[PDB]
Parts: sequence; structure tokens; C-alpha cells
Amino acid sequence: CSPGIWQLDCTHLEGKVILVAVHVASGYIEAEVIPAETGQETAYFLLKLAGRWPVKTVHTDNGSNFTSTTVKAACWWAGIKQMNKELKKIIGQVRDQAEHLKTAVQMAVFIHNHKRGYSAGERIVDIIATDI
Amino acid sequence: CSPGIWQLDCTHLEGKVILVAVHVASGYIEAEVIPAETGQETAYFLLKLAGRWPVKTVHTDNGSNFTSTTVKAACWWAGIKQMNKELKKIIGQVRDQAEHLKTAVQMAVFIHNHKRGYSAGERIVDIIATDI
Ligand SMILES: CC(C)(C)O[C@H](C(=O)O)c1c(-c2ccc3c(c2)CCCO3)nc(-c2cnn(Cc3ccccc3)c2)c2ccccc12
Ligand SMILES: CC(C)(C)O[C@H](C(=O)O)c1c(-c2ccc3c(c2)CCCO3)nc(-c2cnn(Cc3ccccc3)c2)c2ccccc12
Repeated sequence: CSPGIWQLDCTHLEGKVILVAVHVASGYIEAEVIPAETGQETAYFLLKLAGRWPVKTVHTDNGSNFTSTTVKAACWWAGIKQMNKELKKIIGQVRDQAEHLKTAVQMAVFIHNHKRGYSAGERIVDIIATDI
Repeated sequence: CSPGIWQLDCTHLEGKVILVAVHVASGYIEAEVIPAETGQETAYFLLKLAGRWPVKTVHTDNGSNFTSTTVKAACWWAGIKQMNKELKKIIGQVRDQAEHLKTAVQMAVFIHNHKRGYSAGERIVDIIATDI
């Protein structure tokens, strides 16, 4: 698709919430473990994401994710308008490597983003730079 | 300089620690508030950073930052070898906008990375994509 579209979702594992953002054009993933699946967590995460990539529009598979005032506030300020099983597959394979789940998650993001025919990491920067 | 070099440092504000990474070639900043200035926090942050950008070498202005086993482990796994006052200037100007310091920080990262003659945000993706 077009280069400012991201998709946000939460997935659950070991009683914790993993917030997963996928840049739709590239497959590039950013991800964080959060304590609770709250609107404030989504708001802050959206602020972090928009300061790093040019985020125009965000989609989700759970629309109610985006109905908190806090989320709306974040999108308003950052100018935002409205392949997780592979990620869960990589987590499972490296989970023994690490104590904390959050560490396994960032390992899995690293593998995913740098697996190649280019990697999701190389596609996002080419896509965004072409756009400029 | 060359396109895989990052600089890590901590700065302090309101009794909290702000961990600041600057991509030296571009001026592009990634940043997080952390509870304590510990090696484990630096390790995890380094894991997050390497899964998003191609990080070859990291520098710091406090070398002892990098002597924990945990940090060394992170750099080992991710294949890593060994303009904060402007950031603090932006934080100060937007601090009233937000409750939490961490929110002001990501606001300040957003402003910095997207201020333009291109922005630090546009320079990093052009630099990294040229490299590929
Ligand atoms: C990363 C944090 C600090 C958040 O937690 C991890 C964890 O959750 O496992 C953790 C790590 C760690 C650090 C980096 C790392 C991995 C594990 C997994 C793969 C990628 O990079 N390490 C230690 C520890 C303390 N001493 N050592 C001897 C050592 C290990 C490898 C190479 C060289 C030396 C490792 C942790 C100790 C307690 C809690 C979490 C740890
Ligand atoms: C972002 C988090 C959730 C971590 O904390 C912030 C904070 O630290 O200030 C916070 C925010 C918030 C959300 C996004 C945002 C800003 C502030 C600053 C500029 C950029 O984007 N908002 C609320 C709140 C609750 N109701 N509203 C009516 C509203 C405000 C603006 C536009 C539309 C509607 C805002 C917070 C409440 C409690 C604690 C932190 C909040």
C-alpha cells in the first residue's frame, strides 16, 4: 500500500500484552510489551512511533482500541488519521534465550526486521526515502 | 560520519533518567525515560535500537555506561562494536503541554526529528538507504 500507513494491534502472551505496529507497505515491525491494554499505553506508543516514522494513517483489527480520548488526543497532536503469528513464531523459538518476555520480543523484532530480496528493515527506508 | 554509528547517553530531569540515542550522521534522535540508570536498561534499549536501525558501533560520553555484562551481552548478540541540550531545550518549552515527563520527551523527539534543507528524520532514511 502507500508509505505512511501503519497497523496497530495487541497480542497476549504469558499474561502480558505485546503492542505490535506493522508498516503495511514494508512488513517492518516495531513492538513493545506493555503492562496493561489501556488507551494511555496506546497513546504514548503512538507518540513514540510518530516521532520516528512519518505516520499518516493507522489501522487496527480492533477498532475499539482507538476510541479513548487519550488516543484521539495523541493522533490529533501528531497529525494522524484513522505477520503477527510469524512474530509469535519467532518469540516462541527464542523464548528460552531470555529471562523476560520483553527481551524475547525485541530479539524477535530484530530477527524479523533483518531477515531477507531485501529485509523489512531495508524496504521501509527505501520506501520512505523514495517518497521524499 | 559513517551510517551505522550511534551515540548513547543519559541525562537527568525531574529525578528521572532520559536515555538519548543520536544517529551521528543525521542528528536523528530516539529516546526513552527509564526508571534507573542501570546496565539492564541500557541493554534492553540497545536491543530495541538494533532491531530498528542497522547499528554497527555505539559511542558514549560516559564509557563506564558500557561495562556491564548485560550491556556487553546485548552488543554481542546484536553484532554491535564500541544536541542533547537542544533536546532539553524542546522538552522545557513543551513540558506544560503534558502531565508526564515521558510524554514531553516524545513530543520533543517528534519536534526535533521533523524540524527542517531536510529534517533529521529525512536524512537518516536517505543516508541508510543510500548505504544499501
Ligand atoms: C536484556 C535484559 C537486561 C532486559 O534482560 C535480559 C533477559 O531478559 O534475559 C538479561 C540478560 C540479557 C542481555 C542481553 C541479551 C539477552 C539477555 C538475550 C539475547 C540478546 O541480548 N542478561 C542477563 C545477564 C547477567 N549476566 N549475564 C552473562 C552473559 C551472557 C551473555 C553474553 C555475555 C555474558 C547475562 C540478565 C540477568 C538477569 C535478568 C535479565 C538478564
Ligand atoms: C500520553 C500519556 C497517556 C502517557 O499521558 C499524557 C500526558 O502525560 O500528558 C496524557 C494525555 C495526553 C495524550 C496525548 C498527548 C498529550 C497528552 C500531549 C501532546 C501529545 O499527545 N491526555 C490525557 C487526557 C485525558 N483526557 N484528555 C482530553 C483531550 C486532550 C487533548 C485533545 C483531545 C482531548 C486528555 C491524560 C490524562 C491523565 C494522565 C495523562 C494524560
